[PDB]
Amino acid sequence: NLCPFGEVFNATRFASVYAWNRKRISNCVADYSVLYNSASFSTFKCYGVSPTKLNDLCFTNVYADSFVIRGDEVRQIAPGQTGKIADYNYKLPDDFTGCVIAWNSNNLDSKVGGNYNYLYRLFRKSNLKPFERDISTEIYQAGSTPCNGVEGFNCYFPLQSYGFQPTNGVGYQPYRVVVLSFELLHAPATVCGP
Amino acid sequence: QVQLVQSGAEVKKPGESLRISCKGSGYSFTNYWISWVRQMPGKGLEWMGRIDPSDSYINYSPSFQGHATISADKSISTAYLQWGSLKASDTAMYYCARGRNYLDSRGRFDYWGQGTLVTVSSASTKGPSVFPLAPSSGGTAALGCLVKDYFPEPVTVSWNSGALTSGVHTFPAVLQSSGLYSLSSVVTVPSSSLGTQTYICNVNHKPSNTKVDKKVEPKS
Amino acid sequence: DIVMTQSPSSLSASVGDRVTITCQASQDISNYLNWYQQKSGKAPKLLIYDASNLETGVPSRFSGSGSGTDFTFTISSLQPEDIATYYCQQYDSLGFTFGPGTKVEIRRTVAAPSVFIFPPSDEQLKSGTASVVCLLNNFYPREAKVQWKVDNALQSGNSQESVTEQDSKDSTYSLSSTLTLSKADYEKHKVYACEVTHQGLSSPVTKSFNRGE
Repeated sequence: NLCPFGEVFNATRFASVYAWNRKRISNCVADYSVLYNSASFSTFKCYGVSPTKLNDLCFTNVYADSFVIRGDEVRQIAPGQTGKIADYNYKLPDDFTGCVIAWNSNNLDSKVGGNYNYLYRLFRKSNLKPFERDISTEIYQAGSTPCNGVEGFNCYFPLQSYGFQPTNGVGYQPYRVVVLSFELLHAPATVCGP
Repeated sequence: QVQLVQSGAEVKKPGESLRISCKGSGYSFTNYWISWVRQMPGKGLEWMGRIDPSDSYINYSPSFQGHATISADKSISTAYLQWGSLKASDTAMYYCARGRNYLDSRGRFDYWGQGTLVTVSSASTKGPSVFPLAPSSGGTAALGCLVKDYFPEPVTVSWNSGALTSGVHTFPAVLQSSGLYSLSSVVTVPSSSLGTQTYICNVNHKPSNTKVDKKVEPKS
Repeated sequence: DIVMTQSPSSLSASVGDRVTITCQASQDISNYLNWYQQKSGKAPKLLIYDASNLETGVPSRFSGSGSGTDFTFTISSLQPEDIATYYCQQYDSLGFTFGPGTKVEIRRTVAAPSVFIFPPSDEQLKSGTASVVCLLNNFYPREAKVQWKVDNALQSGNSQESVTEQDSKDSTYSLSSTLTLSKADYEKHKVYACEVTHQGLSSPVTKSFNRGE
């Protein structure tokens, strides 16, 4: 049984980063060569393992997280990063073990009028913990004036839309991101290579 | 203008350590992968590896196991290639190159450093002695400079401080049986100018800090 | 584990000829292939990226085509400054693999060398050794024979040659031959001569001097 990476990587729709998607990979064999043999990825970084040594390993509790962000935010999807995405949307632990894969998705995620369907969290009282997911939509008190759960001056709805237009600069174009989480333990492993 | 500037030629004994450098300018150093490329004496180009200066993420070529290590210093827009213990087989030319922007998946080297020549040898550094190659005394006369008994490569030779380039031929060095290099540089000039004009070869051998300006004259 | 090949390993063509060289990959690499030019004494230079895209500022006589496992690079009208080694280069999301290179040389009309001979300098003689130098200037093709005859005695094993890279403007070569002799050996003879044969010389050419002006 081949692991269903195609349905993660080639899913027609991707989640907004604030509501990032996660799928468990279990009881299957994985050929990662199909990933690194292509030149479709603008980011392909592995932590705690080398990408060309992935097929030689067995893993426990494999996870594949996926979402869309802006091109110039992809560096935040790494251990030890900060910024709007790493702080408020999707946070990797300093001790992350896995791979971060990204590619430009302007052709699929941009639109002549502007695609505003992809959202990110703009405001938050504190930084996310690693792998924490926050889908709340309470009004954010950005200033001295109380909000009482009402939108108004200095009282903001916390999610904002990316504006993806096809003629944006590359750094402002949408990128699809897949984060593969691994654990390499002295324990049984249901995910192995060829 | 995008520029990559590498450190100078190096000669080391086997077992010594060495770090060579590559400083980027004219662009955002932390947004592009830097690659190192080796060219063995007479051989082609070999890709060694590449580093992302923003996080020092490194992809190594499968060939290079763990001999040479790539690194980068964000604060001074500089990338490095280093050896803890050099071997004879590290004798080569090394190029750094700017590759793709982190946003770009299309790899290509659009700008290159000038190359750093590394010599690993136990033989001693020796500056050259420079001897004139004096004209006959046709219409055209040849004169030159013999740059003899030096180690290691390279030497540079110019004429009249670089002002004289037309007709200049600087030959590739030949390794003599003594293990020392020798090189000639010649220039053809009008015979009518030998009496009155000044022809000087500027020889520079940086490994020995030897610089020589030799006036070449017709023999009395 | 991608093996890149190129053919031919070297070639010769005349100015204005159309030149086509090939590159093969051991597996399908789509159009993820680049082409570089490396002149003697220079860093390589990117010419074509992604199989067919002309780099900015690169002359339009260069082009590339192909995809999958076979690629071509074409100079539509070979120019004197085009002498170099041309490399293909595969890439993927992790790194690169260069092809082995194709060396391009230029064919031109035969040109005989102009020959010059230089006695050793007094400065070098004082140091105990004598270098006699013979210069063959601006000839084509590269094959040339130099024979040292001292008092009409053919020399052997006491000389070394060096040849320039082909000139980027007139496509000729130059060659220096150095006869090394101890000072005592140099004084044993009187007539130092360098005899040159070359395809452009119907008869051998000799340049000589007499030890002591």
